[PDB]
Amino acid sequence: GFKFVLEHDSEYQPEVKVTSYKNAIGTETDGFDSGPVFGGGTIYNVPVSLSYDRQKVYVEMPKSYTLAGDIILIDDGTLLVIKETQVLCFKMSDAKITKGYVFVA
Amino acid sequence: GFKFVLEHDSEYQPEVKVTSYKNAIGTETDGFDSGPVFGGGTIYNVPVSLSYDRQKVYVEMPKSYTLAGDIILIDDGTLLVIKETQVLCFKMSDAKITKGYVFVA
Amino acid sequence: GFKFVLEHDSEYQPEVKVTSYKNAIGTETDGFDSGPVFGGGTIYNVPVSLSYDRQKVYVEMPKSYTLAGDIILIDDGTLLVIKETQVLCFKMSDAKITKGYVFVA
Amino acid sequence: ASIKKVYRGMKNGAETINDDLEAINSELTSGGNVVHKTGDETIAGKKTFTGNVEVNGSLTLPTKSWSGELGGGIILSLRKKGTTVEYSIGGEISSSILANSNLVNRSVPNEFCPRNRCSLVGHMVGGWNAFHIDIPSSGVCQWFGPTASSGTPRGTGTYPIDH
Amino acid sequence: ASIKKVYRGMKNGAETINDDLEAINSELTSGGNVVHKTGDETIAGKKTFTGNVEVNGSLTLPTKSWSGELGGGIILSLRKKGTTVEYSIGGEISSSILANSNLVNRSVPNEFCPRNRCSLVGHMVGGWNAFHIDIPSSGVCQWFGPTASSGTPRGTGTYPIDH
Amino acid sequence: ASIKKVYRGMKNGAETINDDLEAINSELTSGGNVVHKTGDETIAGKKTFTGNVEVNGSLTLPTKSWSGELGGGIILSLRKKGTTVEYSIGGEISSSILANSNLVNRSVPNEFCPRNRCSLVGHMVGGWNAFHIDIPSSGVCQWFGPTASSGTPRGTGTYPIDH
Amino acid sequence: ASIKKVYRGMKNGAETINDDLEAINSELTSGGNVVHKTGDETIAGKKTFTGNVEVNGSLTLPTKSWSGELGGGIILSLRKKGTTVEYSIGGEISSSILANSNLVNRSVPNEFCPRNRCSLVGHMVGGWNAFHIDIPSSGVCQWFGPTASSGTPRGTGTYPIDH
Amino acid sequence: ASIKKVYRGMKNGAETINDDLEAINSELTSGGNVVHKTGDETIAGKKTFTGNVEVNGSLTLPTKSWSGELGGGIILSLRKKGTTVEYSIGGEISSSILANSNLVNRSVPNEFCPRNRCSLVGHMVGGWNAFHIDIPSSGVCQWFGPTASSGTPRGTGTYPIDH
Amino acid sequence: ASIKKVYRGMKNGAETINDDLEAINSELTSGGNVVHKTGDETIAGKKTFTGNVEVNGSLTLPTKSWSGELGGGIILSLRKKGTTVEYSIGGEISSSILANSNLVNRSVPNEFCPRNRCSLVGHMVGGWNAFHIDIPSSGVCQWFGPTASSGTPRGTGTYPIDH
Amino acid sequence: ASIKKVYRGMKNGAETINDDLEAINSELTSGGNVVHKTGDETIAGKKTFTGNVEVNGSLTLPTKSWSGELGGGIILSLRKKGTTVEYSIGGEISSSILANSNLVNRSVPNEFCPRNRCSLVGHMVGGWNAFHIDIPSSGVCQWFGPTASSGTPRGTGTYPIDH
Amino acid sequence: ASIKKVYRGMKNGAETINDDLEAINSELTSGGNVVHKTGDETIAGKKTFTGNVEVNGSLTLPTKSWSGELGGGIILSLRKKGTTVEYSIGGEISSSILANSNLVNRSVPNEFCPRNRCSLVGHMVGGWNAFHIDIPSSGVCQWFGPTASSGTPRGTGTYPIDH
Amino acid sequence: ASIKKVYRGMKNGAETINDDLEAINSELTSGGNVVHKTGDETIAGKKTFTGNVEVNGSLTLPTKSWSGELGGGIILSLRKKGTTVEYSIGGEISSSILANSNLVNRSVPNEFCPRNRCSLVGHMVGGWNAFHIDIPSSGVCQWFGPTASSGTPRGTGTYPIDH
Ligand SMILES: [Br-]
Ligand SMILES: [Br-]
Ligand SMILES: [Br-]
Ligand SMILES: [Br-]
Ligand SMILES: [Br-]
Ligand SMILES: [Br-]
Ligand SMILES: [Br-]
Ligand SMILES: [Br-]
Ligand SMILES: [Br-]
Ligand SMILES: [Br-]
Repeated sequence: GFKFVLEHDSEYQPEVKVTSYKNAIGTETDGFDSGPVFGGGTIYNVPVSLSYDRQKVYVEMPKSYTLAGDIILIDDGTLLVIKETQVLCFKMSDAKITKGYVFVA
Repeated sequence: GFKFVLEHDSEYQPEVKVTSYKNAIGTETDGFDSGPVFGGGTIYNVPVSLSYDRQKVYVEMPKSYTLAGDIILIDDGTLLVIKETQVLCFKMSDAKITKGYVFVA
Repeated sequence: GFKFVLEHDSEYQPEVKVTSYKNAIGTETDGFDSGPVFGGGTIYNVPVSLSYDRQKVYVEMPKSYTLAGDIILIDDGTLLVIKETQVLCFKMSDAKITKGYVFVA
Repeated sequence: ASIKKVYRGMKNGAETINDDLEAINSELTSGGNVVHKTGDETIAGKKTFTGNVEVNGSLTLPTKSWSGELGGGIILSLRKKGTTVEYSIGGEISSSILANSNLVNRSVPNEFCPRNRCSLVGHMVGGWNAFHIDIPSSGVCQWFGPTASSGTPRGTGTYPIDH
Repeated sequence: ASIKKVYRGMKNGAETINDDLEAINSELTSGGNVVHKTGDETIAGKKTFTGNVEVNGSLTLPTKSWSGELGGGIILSLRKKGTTVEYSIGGEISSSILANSNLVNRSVPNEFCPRNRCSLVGHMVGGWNAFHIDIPSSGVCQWFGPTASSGTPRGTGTYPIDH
Repeated sequence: ASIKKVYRGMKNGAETINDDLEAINSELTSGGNVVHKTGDETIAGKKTFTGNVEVNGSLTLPTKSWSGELGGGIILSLRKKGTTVEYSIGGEISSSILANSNLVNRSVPNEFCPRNRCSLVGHMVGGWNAFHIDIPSSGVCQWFGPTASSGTPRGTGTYPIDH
Repeated sequence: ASIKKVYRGMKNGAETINDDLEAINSELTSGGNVVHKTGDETIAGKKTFTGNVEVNGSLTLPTKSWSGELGGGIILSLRKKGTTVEYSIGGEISSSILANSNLVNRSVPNEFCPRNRCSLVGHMVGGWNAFHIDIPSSGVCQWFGPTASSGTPRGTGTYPIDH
Repeated sequence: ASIKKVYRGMKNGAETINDDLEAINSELTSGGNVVHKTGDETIAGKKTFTGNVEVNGSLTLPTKSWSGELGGGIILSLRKKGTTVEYSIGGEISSSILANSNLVNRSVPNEFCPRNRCSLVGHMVGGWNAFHIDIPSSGVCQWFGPTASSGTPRGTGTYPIDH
Repeated sequence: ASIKKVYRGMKNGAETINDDLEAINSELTSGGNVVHKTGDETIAGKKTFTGNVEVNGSLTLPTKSWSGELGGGIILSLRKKGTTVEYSIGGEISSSILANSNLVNRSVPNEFCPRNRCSLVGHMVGGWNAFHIDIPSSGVCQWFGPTASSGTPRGTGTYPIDH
Repeated sequence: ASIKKVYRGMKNGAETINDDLEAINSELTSGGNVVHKTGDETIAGKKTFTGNVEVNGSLTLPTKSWSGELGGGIILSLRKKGTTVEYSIGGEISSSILANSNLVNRSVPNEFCPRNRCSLVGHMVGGWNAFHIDIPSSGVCQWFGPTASSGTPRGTGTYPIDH
Repeated sequence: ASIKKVYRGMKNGAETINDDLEAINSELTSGGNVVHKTGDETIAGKKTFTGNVEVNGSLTLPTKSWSGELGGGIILSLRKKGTTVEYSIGGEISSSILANSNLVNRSVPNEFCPRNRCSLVGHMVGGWNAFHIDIPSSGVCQWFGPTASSGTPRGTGTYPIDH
Repeated sequence: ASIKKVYRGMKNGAETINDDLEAINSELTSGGNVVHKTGDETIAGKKTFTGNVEVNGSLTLPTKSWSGELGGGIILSLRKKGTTVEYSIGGEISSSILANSNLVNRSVPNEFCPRNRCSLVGHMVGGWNAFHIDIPSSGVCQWFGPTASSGTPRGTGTYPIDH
């Protein structure tokens, strides 16, 4: 989204880095290695504004980056939002994401 | 302030990270552990623009973050500005802050 | 420039930090140690917007930082753009720059 | 490891690659047809070591035991460990054993028989007397002491065999 | 090998597949928990070889030595190599050793003691005299020559042990 | 195994990944620098087994033989298997051998010489007579029976060597 | 000590912090796994003191006693305190004790046996006569005085043991 | 450690926690009622060590010395170290000491007296003569040599005491 | 323990207080400069115990051994255990040793030398003869028997040392 | 030293120049590949000193010892220090050693063998008798005294070696 | 070298860099704590050379001399050069020196005493007579020729020492 | 090292500083007038080592050899290694050599002559006969055996020289 929440296991304020890319492995329309650039297209560093509560990171991004699709939690410090060929990647250092969702006021 | 100066012991350009928070330990209005969130409220990562001279960091922040209260130097790589319950925290990486003050143009 | 291209040797997305400064070692108008500040003047951290392709970093900086000079490649992970007393410095961590040029659309 | 095919246009490509990499990686720690630096494992085929081999635990080879009265009361107990036979002479001379005679009560079984004639030196309890028993490749042992009709024969040692 | 997860929508899929393939492939030449056809390696667990094993270099087993005067001036030097004890009888009879008596200065330590009684055959220098010393499981060695008060006992051989 | 690089923007990505997984997987069954639980393989380097090793087939070590008439008609036949020398005393005393004399017709070669003296116990056919031959480090053997001018010396056993 | 977690947004913070500081502080005077400068405490593990240790009270070590008649009426009383055996020779020579003979009525038990032969010097009441009794590692004591058939043997001292 | 109370609504709350944390932390390095891995410390109470204790420096126990003429010119010098008395026989026989007589010039102090009778073996300079002096529980030493009127008595050793 | 400062306006107050309490609490179970009621620990400084100390395991002190022929064929074997030297007289008189003479082959090293002259009582095998050897602080041992040219000297005991 | 590049337009020029000067300067006092006038250092390569070298402390060279009975009871103890072998002749002639005969119990190992034949002069205790033992390059020592069957051989000296 | 700091905004930048460069470069030719390929230098610390060292000039070691008359007119002159003592026997037998007797006029000082007994072989002028003098570790030299009362003793050689 | 001047207002300042730093730094690894911890280097000047020096490889000193027949068929072979001369007496007495006579066929050259008279002890093959040859500072050797006309003189050792 614009404002996305990441729940985590740290008692601190882990750094979060957001990336945007198209056609990553298994997101291609016509299956594996069917896209124009194997492995994914241009990776864009998403500018973020970070805010912290106990075990919660509030990630603010420009509106153009809003993408609600499938919220996929990867067993390490990574959450993905996948909408067909498009991916919004959230990478957390020094902690593990336990839950992720668009900020509901 | 908007433009703040951190004097330091390094011969280099130490990274500075600024945070904004309310109700931290000992800043609560009605004494210790009297606030709504023990330990402090939401921690906001302050966007900064850094500039360097010999043993001097010029920290440019948005005007909303201007808070001149009491300048507290902690015997390590941290300087605080405290105005009642509100704190503006300066954390230096790889050097010690020796003096901190608002910039006079 | 405003949009600069750094080619590199990494198979990944290396972090790039940009700095601007005047009167560095050997950029002084009247030769070595002829300037007002010896090591160089104030070091300004240039804000960047980074996007990546295989072995290519696209560096987007404010237009005010545009500089066309001699593009100097340093043995390590560094590239400079020197025009007289003025230098724009590209520092890549965990990779080496192999080529540098202003982005042609 | 059993792996699945990876091809252009396939569905669940990432999951297939991951499962294939984990299947292969598992065999680098245990199982499969690979010999590991840990765990109990059975290994088949002629393994030729061209360098030095060190064993800190036990080294177990194929073992077989046999015991029998050769003749005249003399008992021979054998244990084959690889190409070596461990012997122990026992019993008590209970009848007349002629000098240079074949001990005809029991022969040494073929699996314990040497390629060449072996002379097993022994001693008689209570004095300075020695003897020897020859085990030829037939296993029909021969007594090479003098004509004897009493005494306690003893002796522990080894002799070589082959396979 | 240490490999990273491969999943749908990961940035750096091509690079993670490459780096996982490389980490796995490295363990096929050296390192990890796999036994290789080159280099010095440490291997744990019960390795059972069902075929023929050939060693062209050395084969080193666990070794321990002991030497002591059993009694009467008789010295026994032992070296344990696996399940075999190599012995060497030495010394000089310096006092009266009665026929069939126990040698009571020093007992053979437990780690060098056989399961069953072992008869070590020896010879006295300068004549045709033979004796034997029994090593029972207790380690209290017994002299099976006649009563003797002088001479040079000698004898090199082996006896079996177990573990 | 021989694998090709996988990278962002490559042509024939799926085919390369598949052929890399297959090349690696092949080495988990046979070939390469990996030791397998099947097939005849040659293994190099110091392999240290910290556990129990069992061999069900044959265990072949480096072997060397030597035979020679030490002196006086006495023949000594040796076989070195690793650090053990299997001996067999043979021949017939054909001349006068003085007590405690050196047997000077042939010396035991250096590769069969022990660290310390080894006393090889033997028996003379036909009676109760024993003797011993010492093998010193020099290999110049020494007879420790009394003066003898006839007889058939016999004895089979082992003595240790080192490397 | 058992302490409760302190965390941001905590339910009853000050109470928790205070009670955690008190639980920790209590263990700085008595209890817990800490050794204190007061009170009776049981301590486990290899404590190595690299400096000087002084003991003003008593130093109690495990002790074990044994007493027995070695032979010929000679009594040996022992007390093991650590690696030292305190001995006392007593009794009265009640039968003929031959010079250099073994005292065969009772052996010194293994736990009281030295690594090497210990010569316990004694004196015979009423004259200038001394003797010694050897305790070998087997515990079969030996009389090293001349042939004696009477007298009162005495002597108090120590000999070393090990573990 | 001396710590201040921490309560909700407190003034200088953080500074109090910090002082309290530091007071406690100081006692984990030196001082207080805790035994440390550094510095000279005095420790009270029954300290029971259930494991092995090693001392690399000195182990000082309660010591007391005494020396006196027992009688007849015989001097006994003692040093009590824990439960052991180190003795030294000295002097010169200056008068007639009857066989089996009590030495009545001075008694051994009660603090150096054994529970049971101790026989201290000695030698006379210049010949083969030995004697012994018994120290009974009373401290009135007894001479167990024959009647003597001259000579140099010597002997160093130990006897046990208790507390 | 290593703890972080707790102060007014600090960002992670509750987390720092928690981590500081846990770091301190950890040192109440293991590690740090504190002596615990469990585990192997090395302790430095003069530890004075004013009460009763009990050791249920072993008490190991600094040990050093020496053995040398003092002269005339007399061997003295020493083992220093703290402030006590355990001695054993051995050898055989191989030359004329004059009465009251210094034993000039080898001196007892300084670390094994007593403060005052010690008299080590011994006995000669096969008769009633006793002697003594004095160890002066110089280590030049002196024979206090009569002139002797043969015999087997023996004797086990202790003498005191200091540091 | 590890120094960073200094170049036109560099950020941190003054600071890189300073840190480079300090890194180089540090190696002028300790560390690096430079030999200093202080501290313990390890130096490799052929160092040829064309002037005079003085050593005020110790000069330690590669050392190796060996001792063995050559034959007849004659013991030769060797210590190789650089290109010199320090020898000490010991033992006692225990059997007939013929004039000009080889000593066939043990040869001098190759590492202690001279290039050319060395004649080691010795003396026999108790009279005016001298002998010499030759060490040829083979290490089979030769006795150059007359036929001897008793006596105490002695002699300390040196002979040269090379490498 | 002593160098000045180079820093951002510094006054006399180029002069400081140049002067620093020169101060450092001077130490690469002479002075400082660096060892050079020219000039007389004093070097401290344990210098370990792992390669070949060649010295074309002189190699001076710590030297110390002593000369004295051992007894009976025999003079021993010694010079210690490192771990070797160069000796020269001189004098004239001026009194009766008994066979195997101690030379009691002067002992060899401790710094010249060997670890073990050294046998210094010498010759008497005018005939075929040899002797030896033993230097034990005590320095009390012993004469091992026969009883002698006249003659000129000579002999030059070396014996080893250690530190 | 060869460095360029750095000065205010110069062109190519950064490249000059860089080249100067690199030239200096190169001399801290190899070349220049500095002694390194690697490589073959030639060093001049009086190097005084005040600490301990250790050499693991060879220590080569200036060597010179000479051999010649002194007279009467007596050959002296010498090798000077620093301040020590290694000698070997050889040859065969082929003419009458008078007692105390000068050996006039060849003189020891000046470079091999000692500061003081050296007595080289030798032995005559086949018996107990010893002699000595003196090397005075002139090199005109002297025979100090009796008048001799036959025999094989032998003896290896060393004598000192100086510079
Ligand atoms: Br794309
Ligand atoms: Br709040
Ligand atoms: Br400027
Ligand atoms: Br017989
Ligand atoms: Br031997
Ligand atoms: Br036969
Ligand atoms: Br023993
Ligand atoms: Br007596
Ligand atoms: Br002596
Ligand atoms: Br010695």
